Amino acid sequence: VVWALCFMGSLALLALVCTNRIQYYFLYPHVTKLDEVAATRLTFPAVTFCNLNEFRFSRVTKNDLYHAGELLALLNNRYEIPDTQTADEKQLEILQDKANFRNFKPKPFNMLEFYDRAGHDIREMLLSCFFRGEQCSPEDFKVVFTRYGKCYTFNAGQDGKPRLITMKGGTGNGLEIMLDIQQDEYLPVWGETDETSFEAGIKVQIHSQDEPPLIDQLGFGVAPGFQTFVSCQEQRLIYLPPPWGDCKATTGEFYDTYSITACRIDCETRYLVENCNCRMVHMPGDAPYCTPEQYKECADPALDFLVEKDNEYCVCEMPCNVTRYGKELSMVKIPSKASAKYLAKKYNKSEQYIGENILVLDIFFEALNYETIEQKKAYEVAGLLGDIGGQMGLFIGASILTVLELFDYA
Amino acid sequence: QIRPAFCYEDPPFFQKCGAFVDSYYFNRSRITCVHFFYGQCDVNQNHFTTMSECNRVCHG
Amino acid sequence: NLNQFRLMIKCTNDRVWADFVDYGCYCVARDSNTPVDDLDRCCQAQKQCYDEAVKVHGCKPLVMFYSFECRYLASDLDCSGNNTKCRNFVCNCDRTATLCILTATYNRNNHKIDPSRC
Ligand SMILES: N=C(N)NC(=O)c1nc(Cl)c(N)nc1N
Ligand SMILES: N=C(N)NC(=O)c1nc(Cl)c(N)nc1N
Ligand SMILES: N=C(N)NC(=O)c1nc(Cl)c(N)nc1N
Ligand SMILES: *[C@@H]1O[C@H](CO)[C@@H](O)[C@H](O)[C@H]1NC(C)=O
Ligand SMILES: *[C@@H]1O[C@H](CO)[C@@H](O)[C@H](O)[C@H]1NC(C)=O
Ligand SMILES: [Cl-]
Ligand code: NA
Ligand code: NA
Ligand code: NA
Repeated sequence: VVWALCFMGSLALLALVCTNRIQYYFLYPHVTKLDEVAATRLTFPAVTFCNLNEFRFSRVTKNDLYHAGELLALLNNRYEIPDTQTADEKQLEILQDKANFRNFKPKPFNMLEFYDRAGHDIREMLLSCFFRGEQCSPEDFKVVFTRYGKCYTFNAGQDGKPRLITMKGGTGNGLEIMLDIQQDEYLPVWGETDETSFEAGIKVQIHSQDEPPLIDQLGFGVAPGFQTFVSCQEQRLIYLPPPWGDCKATTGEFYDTYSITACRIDCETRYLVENCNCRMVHMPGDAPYCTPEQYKECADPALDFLVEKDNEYCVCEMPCNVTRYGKELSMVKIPSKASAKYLAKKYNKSEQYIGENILVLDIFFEALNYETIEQKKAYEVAGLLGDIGGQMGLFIGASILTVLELFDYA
Repeated sequence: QIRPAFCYEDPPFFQKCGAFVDSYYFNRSRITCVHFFYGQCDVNQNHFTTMSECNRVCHG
Repeated sequence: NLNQFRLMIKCTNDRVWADFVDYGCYCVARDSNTPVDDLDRCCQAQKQCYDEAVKVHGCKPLVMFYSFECRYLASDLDCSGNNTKCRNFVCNCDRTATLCILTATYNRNNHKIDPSRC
């Protein structure tokens, strides 16, 4: 009888091991698997850029200045050129005249229309553009409005345009653009607002076509007076949805592929509508566009707060698919002394102008292979069963046969 | 005191102690309840199986 | 602005914002001379608060944004996170008024009434 005690004494211990394995399975654990994937091709990403200056000086009209002057620190709250004028001679004269509102009658005004008309024009900025040996043009850039205003996306892959592709590492197989940032067109800076900057240049974001830019937060800078090389590495991150993980596949609201940025732009929009009863002109939805006074009084502070300071309003669920681009930047000078005169003549500018306004930007991949990092289910059904039946043989000597035998017996 | 004090606690975002499931927590910045994925780390009680429940108990 | 006020109220009160929107004389942020009761007296000191905000500090309490933290205790409702006098001041006008609302009692018959009474 000592045996039947020992047999069910080994059976008890088997039950414990088995419930452990079952409890583990119902945690739905995951592990992370790293891999390097060699490729014959890569989809070239989308490339969004913005001039750091939001409004062309030569495009600001009396009416513009009337509605938006205070926003841009060109006017005080009395609609007057402030005596804190940190301006040269000619520009003050132009602005004084433009600010003469005596017997002026205000016409309708809209910030979106104002960005669209006054913002820098890709057709003037783009001195040249090449992708993989092929010449590209302003028609290859899609307009996208952002917090910086009127911006441009290369290779947006929208409106049925196919996504461009790279097939080798290195500079020849990417994008090269020459731009004129047009500093003579920069708005005089007479104060500090969210729409003005102390800086000259562009902001750039390299991103998947399935995600909108968030260029004020996640871009990188590029300076005039240099050729900048940006050597990229693609990394693909894959997460599991529930019950294994907490990644979110799609959103059934403003954007139809889910990404952190889509999430943040949704939140920001809901937050502005909720707190200001208006949206900024780059945000999606139906709500009215904030007036310049609303930008100044409510929308700029609310968005600044939400980004910088709020800790709970927006907390975005991780997306199941994330494409990320590691980047190595470096710079050389443009123009050389030997090329300044040539560039000056070619674009009808002085050499000083070329030196202050021209930049070249090269974006390309180091190598074609991309890295993948993936959450894998760590203990599926097949693994649970084969583990249970392996513990049988360890505790009892039980088997798939030994088990079928006890149905013949019973 | 209009809503319980646990309503103001952060839910355990991204923390896994088991299976992830749809849940709802009170967001003290929106002042309303919001969907999230709960992974069984019972760190506090700011998590509900349904939106209405969360809105009933914590909305006020 | 009134979106923040409305949220401050929700932070501390289950009474739907509608019931305050046109109630009495002053609710919400409307002018008059004689308040109908205690609740309407809250709005009064609130309207009185905006009017000082405007005239002394140059705030635009009906347009401007401010932030606030909703806490467990209505009393603990916090305005200290604001980074300017105006945002500080107007946040406090709204904090004062939402607390006052908690003291005062609400007569549905003083809600959306005839203009003659004020
Ligand atoms: N001219 C100013 N007053 N600027 C700021 O106040 C400010 N700027 C920046 Cl960039 C910031 N992150 N927070 C701020 N409060
Ligand atoms: N990002 C921010 N937090 N900015 C400010 O706080 C701020 N900025 C500017 Cl530019 C300004 N004129 N006043 C401010 N209070
Ligand atoms: N711990 C493990 N690695 N188990 C298995 O690999 C496994 N075993 C068995 Cl017996 C099976 N049928 N399927 C499996 N996936
Ligand atoms: C999501 O990941 C899968 C697996 O790698 C991939 O096939 C798919 O293209 C990804 N989704 C997107 C939108 O890229
Ligand atoms: C170039 O020089 C200035 C630039 O505006 C202009 O006045 C002039 O007409 C231009 N000439 C040509 C040939 O483009
Ligand atoms: Cl955000
Ligand atoms: Na284990
Ligand atoms: Na700024
Ligand atoms: Na708040």
